[PDB]
Amino acid sequence: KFLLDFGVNVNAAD
Amino acid sequence: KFLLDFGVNVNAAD
Amino acid sequence: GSGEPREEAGALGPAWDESQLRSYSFPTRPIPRLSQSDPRAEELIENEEPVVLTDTNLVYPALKWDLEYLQENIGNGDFSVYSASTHKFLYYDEKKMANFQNFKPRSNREEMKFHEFVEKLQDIQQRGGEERLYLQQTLNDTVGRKIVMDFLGFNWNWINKQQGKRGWGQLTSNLLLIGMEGNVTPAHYDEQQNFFAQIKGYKRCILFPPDQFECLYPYPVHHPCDRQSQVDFDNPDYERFPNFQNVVGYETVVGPGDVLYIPMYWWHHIESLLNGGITITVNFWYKGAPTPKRIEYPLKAHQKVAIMRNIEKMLGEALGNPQEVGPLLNTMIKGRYN
Amino acid sequence: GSGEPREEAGALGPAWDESQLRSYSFPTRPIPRLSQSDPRAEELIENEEPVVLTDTNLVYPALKWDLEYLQENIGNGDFSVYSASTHKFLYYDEKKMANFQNFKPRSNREEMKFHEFVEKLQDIQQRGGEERLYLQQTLNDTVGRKIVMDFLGFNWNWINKQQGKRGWGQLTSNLLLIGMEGNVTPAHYDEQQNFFAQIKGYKRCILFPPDQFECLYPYPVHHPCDRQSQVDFDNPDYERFPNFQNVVGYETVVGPGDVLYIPMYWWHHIESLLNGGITITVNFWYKGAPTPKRIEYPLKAHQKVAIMRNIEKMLGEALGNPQEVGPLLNTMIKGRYN
Ligand SMILES: O=C(O)CNC(=O)C(=O)O
Ligand SMILES: O=C(O)CNC(=O)C(=O)O
Ligand SMILES: [Zn+2]
Ligand SMILES: [Zn+2]
Repeated sequence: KFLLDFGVNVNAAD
Repeated sequence: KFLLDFGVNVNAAD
Repeated sequence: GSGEPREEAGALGPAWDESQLRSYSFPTRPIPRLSQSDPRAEELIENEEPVVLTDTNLVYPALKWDLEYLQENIGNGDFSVYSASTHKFLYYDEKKMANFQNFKPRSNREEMKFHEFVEKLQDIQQRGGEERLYLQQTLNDTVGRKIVMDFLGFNWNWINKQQGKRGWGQLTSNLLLIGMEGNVTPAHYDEQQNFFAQIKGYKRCILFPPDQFECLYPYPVHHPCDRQSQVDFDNPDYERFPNFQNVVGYETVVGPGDVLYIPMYWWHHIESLLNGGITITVNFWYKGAPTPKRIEYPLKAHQKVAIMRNIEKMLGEALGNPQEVGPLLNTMIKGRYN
Repeated sequence: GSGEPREEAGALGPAWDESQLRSYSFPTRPIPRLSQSDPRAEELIENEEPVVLTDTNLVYPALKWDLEYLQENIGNGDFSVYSASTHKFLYYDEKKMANFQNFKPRSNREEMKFHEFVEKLQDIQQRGGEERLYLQQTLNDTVGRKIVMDFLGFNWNWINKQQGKRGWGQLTSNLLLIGMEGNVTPAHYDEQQNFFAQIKGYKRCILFPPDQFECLYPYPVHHPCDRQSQVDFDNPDYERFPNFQNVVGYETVVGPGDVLYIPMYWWHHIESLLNGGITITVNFWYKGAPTPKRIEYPLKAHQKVAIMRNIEKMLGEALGNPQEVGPLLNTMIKGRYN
């Protein structure tokens, strides 16, 4: 549910 | 928030 | 510890003596015994710290209760009775036993009528068997007329005021507890506010504050012994539970007429005094006050205990299987947070 | 490992030789090199496993890019350039540096125009200094007309089909990477799907599957080096990171025209070959496909990684302070789950 959600963080500045 | 919520479990059957 | 035993009125001698107390590895300091009219008692309850109140009259009508009176009047309902071969009556949650098939309890539950309980108890004494019984049943509408009358005569005025002053939720139940001398309920915490009303005989209560979580090693939340300590007080395994060597307890002996406030999340170990006859207690369990709108940082220990319980629950349901909670938590911390 | 070096066409000799590869403590097996028309390549991408595609023409227009061409055409925008005294360019998140004041990075970021970068690079070579630079900048609208034209000539037909076939989200950015020979980006994982398009020079890419989380010891989520491995590949501390002795990697060397699929959550270590000149790469980062409506148990490793990240985040915000995450997690597991 909420726990499975993922972000979009990578080795660069947003 | 959600994490702080508590139950009512005791050493007896509900 | 408990201190000098109290002298019973009319010069009837010491209520009990230290030789009726089991011996343990940790130090204790006494819980205060005070009048319900003492402002210090309100201050302790308000701050969610234990206190023994000596003059509430909370269960005054019940002080005449013994087995004959209860057998004659408590009705024809079923009473849950626990049976063990040891003095330790470790509580286990039946619903969770499916999660852990390798858990076999050391006490068994049996439903019976009150007179059957009195009979088994009478039978054991006659032949000096080692079996131990502990009746634990929530009071319900099936009780007979004189018990209803006694129940109605409890000091509701006083306790209702307490419920209101503390913002607690509803009374969820009254547990009747009848035990044999020497019976122990091992250390555990409950998630409700408890006024423990002693009626017959003497019980030594050893309490530990929520901040001692790290010293008491509760079972996993999904385990049937959720909220109970894994430590065997009689033989503590310091290799698995090293911080049990730092535990310090607040201890007292309650007798007829005393009421002990056991605050929510406080650990308590409860033992009926050796050679003290049967004990009778009625508890009063209340839902705790709602979580406050504004949270003050840093959080209290019992709030952190609540967070940890919820993490364990969430992970069990997210992984689809509670036995995977441990491996994930270890994988989460090894070489990272430790 | 990478295998026998490829022979460049027209008999121009080996593209590289094993002596241009750094030496590490773990075994590796090669990533498959296949045509984009090979069904096995679709099967790998579909199953979120790495593959090197040799003939996509994804960035065909850019293969003519070198510093002079880019300096002449890439515009007057600011380019982020990292500077270090070691070959390792460990990424750090600037926003999180407030959480950990005791973290001082070993590389510094500096904004500059492209010609300034070329100048510093030219200057270092002239006096043989040991300083190392790594330009990493996302392509933006400020680039000049000929770079726009090159960008428009990428093989969008092919990659758009991939984005659609896999259900991925939007293209979030294209990172231009220009490095000095010998530069290393230490092992880390990214939370987006990545098509790594090599343009100039050669890079050795070592990948580890998400299920090796336990062997690679990422920093805490709140730490500036979130998603990077704490293990120093050059000198692994097996006392703190014992399971790094079990790590096994998938490795390859990409050169001009190759495209490497780095699936989301796959660890990757990337090094520009020693004595190989400057390297140029353009990446293509896509948001992963939405979480499926129906979850299949047991979960994939990358789903468990996602769960662990979210537990760490939630606890940081609930405790009011990320430095308390560790103590709570330890208190949660010691003597309970371990
Ligand atoms: O009296 C006992 O043996 C046990 N009682 C409790 O744990 C309680 O009232 O919360
Ligand atoms: O090329 C490098 O040195 C690093 N690149 C990445 O981590 C990436 O593209 O996800
Ligand atoms: Zn209890
Ligand atoms: Zn990366």
